[PDB]
Amino acid sequence: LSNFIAPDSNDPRLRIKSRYQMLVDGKSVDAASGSTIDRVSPGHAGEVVGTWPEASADDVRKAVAAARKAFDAGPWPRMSGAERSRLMFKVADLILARQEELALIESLEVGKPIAQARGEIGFCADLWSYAAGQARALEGQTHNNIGDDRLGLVLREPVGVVGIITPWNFPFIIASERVPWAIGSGCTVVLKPSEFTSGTSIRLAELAREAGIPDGVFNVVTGYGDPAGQVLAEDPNVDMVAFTGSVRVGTKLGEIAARTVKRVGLELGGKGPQIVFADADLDAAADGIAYGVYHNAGQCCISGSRLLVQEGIRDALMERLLDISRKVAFGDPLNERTKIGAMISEAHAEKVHSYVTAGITSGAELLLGGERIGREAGLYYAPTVFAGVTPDMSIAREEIFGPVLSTLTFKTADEAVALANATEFGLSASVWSTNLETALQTIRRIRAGRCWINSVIDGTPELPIGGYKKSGLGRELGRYGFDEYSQFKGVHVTLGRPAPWFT
Amino acid sequence: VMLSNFIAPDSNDPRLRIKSRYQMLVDGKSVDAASGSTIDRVSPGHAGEVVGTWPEASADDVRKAVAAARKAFDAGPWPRMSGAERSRLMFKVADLILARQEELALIESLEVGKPIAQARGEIGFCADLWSYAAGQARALEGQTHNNIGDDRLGLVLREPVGVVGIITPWNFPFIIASERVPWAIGSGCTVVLKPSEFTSGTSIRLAELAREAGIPDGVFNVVTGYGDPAGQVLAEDPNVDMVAFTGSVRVGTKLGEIAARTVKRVGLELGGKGPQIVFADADLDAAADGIAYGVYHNAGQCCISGSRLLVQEGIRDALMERLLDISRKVAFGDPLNERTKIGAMISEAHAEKVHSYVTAGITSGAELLLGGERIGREAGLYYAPTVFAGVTPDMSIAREEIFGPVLSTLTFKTADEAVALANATEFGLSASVWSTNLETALQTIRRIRAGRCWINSVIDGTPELPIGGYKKSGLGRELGRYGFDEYSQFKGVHVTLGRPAPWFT
Amino acid sequence: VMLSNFIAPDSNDPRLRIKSRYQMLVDGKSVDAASGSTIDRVSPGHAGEVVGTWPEASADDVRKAVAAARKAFDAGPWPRMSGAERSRLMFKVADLILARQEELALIESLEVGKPIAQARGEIGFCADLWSYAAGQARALEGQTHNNIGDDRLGLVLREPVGVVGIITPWNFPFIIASERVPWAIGSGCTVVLKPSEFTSGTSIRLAELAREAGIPDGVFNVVTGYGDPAGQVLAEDPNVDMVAFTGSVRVGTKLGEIAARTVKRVGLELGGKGPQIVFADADLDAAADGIAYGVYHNAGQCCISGSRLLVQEGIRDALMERLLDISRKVAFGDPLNERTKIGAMISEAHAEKVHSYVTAGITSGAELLLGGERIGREAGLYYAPTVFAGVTPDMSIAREEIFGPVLSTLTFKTADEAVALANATEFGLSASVWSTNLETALQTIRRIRAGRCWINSVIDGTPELPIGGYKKSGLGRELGRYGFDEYSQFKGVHVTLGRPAPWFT
Amino acid sequence: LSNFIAPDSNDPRLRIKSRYQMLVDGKSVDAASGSTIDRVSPGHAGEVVGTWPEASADDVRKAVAAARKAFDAGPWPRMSGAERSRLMFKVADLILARQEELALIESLEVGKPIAQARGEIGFCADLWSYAAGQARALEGQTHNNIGDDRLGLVLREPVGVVGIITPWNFPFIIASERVPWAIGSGCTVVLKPSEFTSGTSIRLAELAREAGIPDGVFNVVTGYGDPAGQVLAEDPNVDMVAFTGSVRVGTKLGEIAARTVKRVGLELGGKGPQIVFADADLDAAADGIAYGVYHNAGQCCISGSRLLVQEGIRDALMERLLDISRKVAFGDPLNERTKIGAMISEAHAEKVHSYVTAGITSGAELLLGGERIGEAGLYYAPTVFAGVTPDMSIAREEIFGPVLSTLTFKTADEAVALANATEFGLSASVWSTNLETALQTIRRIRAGRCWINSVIDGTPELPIGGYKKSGLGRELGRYGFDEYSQFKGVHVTLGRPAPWFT
Ligand SMILES: [Ca+2]
Repeated sequence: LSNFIAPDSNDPRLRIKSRYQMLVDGKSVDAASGSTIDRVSPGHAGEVVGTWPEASADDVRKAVAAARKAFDAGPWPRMSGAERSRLMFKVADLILARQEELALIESLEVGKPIAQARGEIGFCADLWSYAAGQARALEGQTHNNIGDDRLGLVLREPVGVVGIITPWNFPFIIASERVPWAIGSGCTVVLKPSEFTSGTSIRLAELAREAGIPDGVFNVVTGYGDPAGQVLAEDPNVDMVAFTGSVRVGTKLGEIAARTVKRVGLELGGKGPQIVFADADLDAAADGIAYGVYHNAGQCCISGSRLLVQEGIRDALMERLLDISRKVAFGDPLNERTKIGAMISEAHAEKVHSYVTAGITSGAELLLGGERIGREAGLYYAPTVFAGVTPDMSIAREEIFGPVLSTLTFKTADEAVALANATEFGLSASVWSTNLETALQTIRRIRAGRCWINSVIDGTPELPIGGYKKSGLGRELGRYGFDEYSQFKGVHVTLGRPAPWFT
Repeated sequence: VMLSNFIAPDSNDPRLRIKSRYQMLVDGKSVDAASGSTIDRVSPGHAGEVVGTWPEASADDVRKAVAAARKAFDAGPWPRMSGAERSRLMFKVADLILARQEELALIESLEVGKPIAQARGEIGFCADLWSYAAGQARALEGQTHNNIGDDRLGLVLREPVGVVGIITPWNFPFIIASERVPWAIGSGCTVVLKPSEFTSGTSIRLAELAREAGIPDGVFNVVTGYGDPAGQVLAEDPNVDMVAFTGSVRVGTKLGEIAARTVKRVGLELGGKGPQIVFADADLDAAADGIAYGVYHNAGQCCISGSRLLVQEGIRDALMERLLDISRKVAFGDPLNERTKIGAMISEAHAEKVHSYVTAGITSGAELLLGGERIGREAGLYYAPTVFAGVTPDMSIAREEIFGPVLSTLTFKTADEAVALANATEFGLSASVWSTNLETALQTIRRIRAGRCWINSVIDGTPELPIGGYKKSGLGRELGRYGFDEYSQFKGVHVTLGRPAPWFT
Repeated sequence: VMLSNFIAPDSNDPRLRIKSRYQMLVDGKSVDAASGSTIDRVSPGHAGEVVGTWPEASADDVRKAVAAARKAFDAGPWPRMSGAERSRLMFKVADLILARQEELALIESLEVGKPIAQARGEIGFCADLWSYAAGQARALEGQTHNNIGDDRLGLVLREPVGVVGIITPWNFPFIIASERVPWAIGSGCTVVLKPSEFTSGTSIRLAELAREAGIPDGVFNVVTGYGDPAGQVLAEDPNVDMVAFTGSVRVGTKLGEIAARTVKRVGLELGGKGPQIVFADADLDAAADGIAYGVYHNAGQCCISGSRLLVQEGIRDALMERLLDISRKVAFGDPLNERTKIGAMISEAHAEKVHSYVTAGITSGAELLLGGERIGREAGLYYAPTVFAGVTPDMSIAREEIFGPVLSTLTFKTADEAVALANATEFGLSASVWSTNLETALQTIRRIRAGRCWINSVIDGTPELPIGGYKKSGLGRELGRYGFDEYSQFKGVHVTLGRPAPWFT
Repeated sequence: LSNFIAPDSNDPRLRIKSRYQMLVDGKSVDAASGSTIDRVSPGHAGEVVGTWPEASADDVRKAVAAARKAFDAGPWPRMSGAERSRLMFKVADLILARQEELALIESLEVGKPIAQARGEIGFCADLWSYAAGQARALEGQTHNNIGDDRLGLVLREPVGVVGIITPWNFPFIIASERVPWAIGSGCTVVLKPSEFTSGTSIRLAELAREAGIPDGVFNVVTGYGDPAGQVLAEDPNVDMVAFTGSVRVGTKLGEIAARTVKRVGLELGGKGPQIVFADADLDAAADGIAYGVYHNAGQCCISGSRLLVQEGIRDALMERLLDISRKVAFGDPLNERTKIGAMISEAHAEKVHSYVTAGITSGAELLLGGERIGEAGLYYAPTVFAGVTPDMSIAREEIFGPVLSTLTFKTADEAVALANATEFGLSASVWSTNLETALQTIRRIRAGRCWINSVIDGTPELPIGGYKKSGLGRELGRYGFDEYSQFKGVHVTLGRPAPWFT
């Protein structure tokens, strides 16, 4: 393919073969067993780019005890909001001081284009900064009007020990969307990144240490899903599990956590529509459609995976979309020109292709792609577009998590809302229209937590994120995330004595 | 042994003659179960008197109620009405509650075994819960962010959760329905309310009041029956968006587990083992009254009960003396008597469970100072006011929720010890601190891990403030402005006015 | 000329028989001025009909009212009541407003010259204002700061400002009282209400309804009289904490300067020159109706009037044709007729001033398309619906607030031009944008410097949202949650539990 | 008096004069006329330590014009919250980087002990940091429940151009309590510091320039009260005046501002009481009373200028207070050991002594101090009166010197009535270990800035301002942003409304 950029396994940066340790109670540690996991660069076949411990259940429980002691006995929850804030600002500063190093790690472990990784690192420094600024102003309420003899207080307090589990598609970003709100709320944390992508999360805990946030406030453990996931969800000393990843894994940890009334925060998958009306800015919308589906090679929960297009502009929109799709640079994650990088693993690329196969067998019309590219060099899947998709097809309903767009048409705004909502998911949606009523009413009527008008993907630390329906529980970011990691205590204070019950 | 503060029930009372029959309310219609099967409620206060009958719903009966709520949410006017419109209808329900206060109070008394004077006050409180919620429902807001770039506007829109299943317990039927329903429907939600098999009368009447007020069909449905199938159905049905459960930790955890299978939102309000901490500098007469109130309110069948007394050494004797004086005199017994302050146990199984905890406390070596037996066995279900002393944290009576009129007393020396003892529980619903000292009262209350706290008071709260638990006592916050967030979804919208900068470049 | 849309006053209407003598209300008592002097109101719709009389207060009469509010606040129970207690009393007032709706609507119609159907809708809206405020009054909060050191607790307490003097205009007497009084007394304040010399009847009735509801003596007092002495007394008296004035910029600025002499808080809601901007892509029929409504509502005697039409060149003729068709047909005249949409000028002095502006517009070279004279001169005070075209922004009719049914039309080519024209005013009260385009509707409204904005609508607002002006149109915000902050003080408390670190070593 | 630290005439830092210029539209400039004003350092022999321009009315109008253009046409208000915030954090960093330079200027110009000044500058860096964090999170409301065809928006916008006038007693702190909340809201500013104490304010504007804040966002002009005061209150291009200083000057500016409906924020004087109950921590309270009245030599609006003591701890308290009063190092502002600095001017030092003599002739009991001290420097001895009664001038009027008025009370109810018998309502402290006494007494005092078992020390997190004649509006915390914002209510109809004409 003309737009494919082949990698160069001779890149000097591939010779750095970083080895990492877990960080538990301030100390960098191996697994008791000494076992390790290697990460092979998905963009560069056979090139080992990271190794970290494979934790046992007991290794993870030690991380929990460190977080527990840090919360029960340590200074962190006792400090002022301002003191907590100053330390978190130092982490934000260190993230920028190490931007190049951190972006390289993400690119190599995830297969993320390096330019995209570099931008994500800077956005993470901004997340830490936002949260640091808000951490000191966290408040509760006074009720000075419940009777002269009484005063009502609602006090904000930390939930306690939070286990945070993060996925392979946006490792650093997801840690930075969770950890700062949790510890900023006065919580202590055990972070468990994906077995594929633990490098930047270990570095992040090491930066917090260098900052230096007290021992055991921010711990990181590494390993496969099974030990760590079960442990954090059932350990008595963990007060909350904040999970980000698939519905399948989310619901399992959710069921486990419910056994002991553990608070649960879930950010899960979706099948996000972009609705393009006939009066949209056609060039802006076409570019947004491509961005929505190809960003992170479509390995994105807020991907625009369904394109719902009004009948009258379907042809003009498809033409512009295919043109972008044929020209957009994909391949080598280390090339500064690359816009779309590698699939995370062979099993995942296989999953994506199997949906492309089901699409074809369903009768949907393949317009572009639908095959692996540069198979010898690494894991790459072609930009893929289906037309003629109907709502019943498995490709219109299930989350593919690859660069695969399903196109459906509609005639009226009412039909478009009905199609957008005919999903068990409810994470994201975009509406493209220049019409005040169409844009606002459509967005108001779609059951999705993360919405956009005349845009896609790009958000701000200032606004809350989360899903409706099966795409999640709770709300992160903005001021909302602090409520996720806080308990609220209602206090009825009687000054003097109450009226007696026994007369 | 007969106690002179026991008010014997009168089998003769005319109010027992009325054998009230009730129907479910689904999509505006009063309906029997498909099967025609019913459950009777015998008054716990008055042996053998049936005082209520209602349908035994099947799973399909419940799914039909879910379907009605689903339709009212997806196609009906309720979530598309203005907050003001919803608010006016909810005020009309509040006014109807007041209008029917004596009728409602009598039902609650007969079905729960609640003293009639307490039930009367509760019904008044419920009208107030409805009024508070109605006034707040129209003011519910989200946020604008007008500072995220000239080309962009940030919106956070508040919307309803959708269809909410609400399961309420036997101890405060009308109150808990009034703490949940108005916040859920005020947020634009529609509801299927499932009250306890023992105590469905006032909850059916509440749904009939909403219909009488003009609330659209399917917004507020009520089904009746045993714990299951309703519990399972609400937790598993794909058309239910959220389950709001109030009851035991045991049942709550199980419904939570089921609900998690489909990523269902869950609100839980569960049991506790609430401590009241009395310092040496407390107002002794007020504290002693508060201790009695704390444990005997609702016959101790109360999630926020003061079931543990933690008393500073050496006000111990002076507090105990006052507590025992009150406990000897306080009127318990016949729910229909206006003088009764403490009523009946909900059921024979429950009364045996309470007595089993008492016997366990004895075998543990705790000192029984008062009570510890059934009273008027032939007349109804009554348990004497009971006080244990010399309880140590390891005993089952110090740890487990008894849910009877049974106090466990433990002493401490220092504030720090009081805090450690208070937090030495898997529960965290409620706590009270009694002290005249600024630093002790406030630092102690700040350090206790419980969601519902009191200083120099106990039990009585306000619609204005949030309620909920820490640890195993609950998930989420109800009441005040908080309850509306429990029944809302928040939608974050990034609005580009014009066009974004192109990605392909 | 006789217009066929003019409804001539019917002097045989039996409602014109009603004579009404009102008294001031101070410290719970209905009272005359010490002098016995009174002021009559002649109906502006019906020549020679005397429809109300009320006292002409002396400076000393007003100080007595101030002293009653002072006593009510300093010693009486109102500010010490719970929010819930105040709320219940305010809901009773809202209920009374509805119970007396027809009575109140008639008073407003007769005294103001307001069409009876409009007056009736306003009274209903006022009942909703009182209900909204009553709902919110009980939930008012401050903040806790639990994160400023383990040894400290931060509290922000909300408290009432105290005694508030409220001065209201003749154009919307009941509405403005109802947008101010409930927010003030709901905050725990006590008030002295001073309505216009022309229109005191509904305001005295409102104070009488508060008394009837059981609001404590001295919480809500009303005095009547000319602009001064009342205005000067309220703005200079040491026992007044705040003046909330609504009326002309000239009077507000003067009261503002006087009040500043003693650091007295001031809320001002003043006049405007509000534009409606109609873009080529607007819904033309809707925009045309909204233009008519914007300028003719209350006979244009309205601070939020759309007194300037800024219309995009391409649709100027189509919009004008629709606007003039409505303007030829719309019923104006007899305020007592149910068909009337536009009523009387408030006074002969006001009608002359309105005509003075129209004559100035003609001399400036503006094109008179419609109206521009008095109608039914013998029967009452009526001014014809009036439209000017070809208005340029240097003309006195583009710049000054006319306060009659007189529209000034100017054209523009681009949104940027429309914004600059809209903002080329010293005023900043209201503005409307009509457009079907997302970007131009929202970007235009974000760029216009006015506090009360509308898209694709005009005039009609909600109690839920705040109101007030930019620039010379006002100071402060009323309504929604904002009005409570206007009548509250916030007390920041740094609480040290135990001992701070010593300053002296 | 052996607690006096005599000023060292030879300290070299007294010889290092500094000259400053105004800063307008990013440019450092002298007055059009070239005229300047000097400042003599009040703790020392007539040593000139600062000079800055004497502005004309036209100079101030140009500063307003620069702010106006910066707001109407420049990037500042159109920037995201995040972008403004990043620039404000850079100013916070610069303040810390220049801490010692700034502390010395404040010490030299106002007569403030250098250890106090050091802490103050540190605190100002924190004020800027807090404000910078909060600026990006400012929000309005959506009302999504006012009918299916409608959407309510409340949009927060900047008020526009703000004139900020600051006093001689805390020049850097008050600039740092106002400017960051104003520019953080999207506003542009013209700062006018006192003629006595312009040095740190000019440096602050230059730090903002150095940080990269756009030209015209933060301007600083210097000179006497007028013409700057009049111009800021009268210029139609100014949208708001934020004034801090005396009731007398505040009320006059407020009157002028009212003539054109100009928004005004006022932070004025006080007569703050500290209430000490019999159950208070005696040692902490005694130390608190001394702090309260002697901080900044009593030249403080939040001074505990009245002591209200419960009969029966009166004598044990008075003993502790006098012991402290006699040992506390006062004098040379340049000494690291000094706790109490110099008076501001000769005219002010004399005003303080005049109140002291008027307190003597009223019948009050002088227990300590009451004398001017020095020949080279303006100073006043720690002064404690007993037996003061509500009606005496020293009980009613703001002295603004290190002069305590002591009154006794029997009950909490009398303590409250005594605390509230003032036209002021800026601050109050309550000392008690009793839950009900501490909280009910604080709830009943009509004052905006309150303390329990503490005095003086506050946080950026919490709002400040006065009741009664002590001010209008609320600064700091989240409240200060509302002071510099306008709120725009929008009823948005999607599609079309129901027609009026049917
Ligand atoms: Ca007549």
